[PDB]
Amino acid sequence: AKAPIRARKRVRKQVSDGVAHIHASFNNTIVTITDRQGNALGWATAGGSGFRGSRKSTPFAAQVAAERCADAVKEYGIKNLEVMVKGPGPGRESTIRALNAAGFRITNITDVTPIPHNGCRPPKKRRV
Amino acid sequence: MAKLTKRMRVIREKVDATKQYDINEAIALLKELATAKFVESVDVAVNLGIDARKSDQNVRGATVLPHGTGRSVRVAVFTQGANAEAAKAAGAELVGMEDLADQIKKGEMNFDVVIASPDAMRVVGQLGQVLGPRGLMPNPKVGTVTPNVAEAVKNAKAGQVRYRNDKNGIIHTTIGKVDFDADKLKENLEALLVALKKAKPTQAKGVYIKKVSISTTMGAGVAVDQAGLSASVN
RNA sequence: UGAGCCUUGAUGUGUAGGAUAGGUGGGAGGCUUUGAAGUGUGGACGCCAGUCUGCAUGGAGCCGACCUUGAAAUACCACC
Repeated sequence: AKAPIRARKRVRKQVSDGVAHIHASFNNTIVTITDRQGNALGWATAGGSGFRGSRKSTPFAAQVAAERCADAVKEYGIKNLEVMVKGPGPGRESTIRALNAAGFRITNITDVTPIPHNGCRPPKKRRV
Repeated sequence: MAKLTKRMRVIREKVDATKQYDINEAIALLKELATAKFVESVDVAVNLGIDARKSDQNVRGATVLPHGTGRSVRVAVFTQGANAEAAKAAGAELVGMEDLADQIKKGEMNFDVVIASPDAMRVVGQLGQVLGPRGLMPNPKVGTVTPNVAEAVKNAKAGQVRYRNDKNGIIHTTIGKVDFDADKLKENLEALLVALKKAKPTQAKGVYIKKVSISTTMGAGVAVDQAGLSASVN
């Protein structure tokens, strides 16, 4: 043994593959990478990037949530994603564009918003 | 107690256990596990009941043994303050500090004492180095140094050894040759056991000697029972 | 399932170098079962050229000190 390297030569898992789940919400966007069985490995957000409701709800805040979430899972040795998205928010493709641009390989993008057979009475915003 | 490595293997069919003998059979055995063509210098390894990890609380000093050690009496002195020529004339082969560091690490490695003055010790270990820390060099920290270099070399040419330990229970010191009889060997051991007791630190035990062993140059070690008035194996 | 002391196997922090100077202290080219050296190559270590380690292998053979990384050395023993 020599003295150790200046930047790591090695990484403790190499599971290769996962799913980026995005909840692009009406006030925010939340990005979490999870292993293929849905146990979450790391996450990051719009709102934690110095933004309130009024700015965290934008595709630009969401774009940054994707980068902090790509960094969140770096040690689990994932690089391959597919993508799942829910919620009315605009964090749905600018997020993905910056997700892929933070060193991951996307292959599929699929919606997982639950839609009803009529269902129950909706929540109200602006008394609508 | 013999060790096997890739780097010298001739010992494996000459010794066959990590075992302790009375000294009257240990030196009989050491003559088989001798690996050089020339008759080799022999060492004790003296393991101690000392609990010190601080240099000042470890054993430190030197002594003169009644009989020879097979050592050359080429003697080296690190100095930039003390009497260089009076040291060389007292029977030292080599004197300097920038390139003595190279001179000691060539030809025959059989020094009785490589001395420093405390005038030079800065560049021997701390800011400068002259061999790297290893037993062959005068210790950067403990009293193994004197500004009376011309005395220290005249002691060294008498077949004097050097003893100290640091974080581990080890004083290694040359004690004879492998041709020795066990009384000559025991009598240099008894001379050194006086000299570790006279230069004993407060943090050493009552049962001051843990184990003693005897070891030839290219060849292996085997262990002895002897530590006389301080043996744990009694 | 947590921790130490110690013995041992692996491993060595003063950085780099072709590479692997923990300490302490001694010391140097060696066979009769085996092989290091060194080449090749798996392992380990890591800097990408190598060593450490095992095997193919030499087994009348071979690694230091010159040279070199560096403030400074480097067969190879023993101890912790």
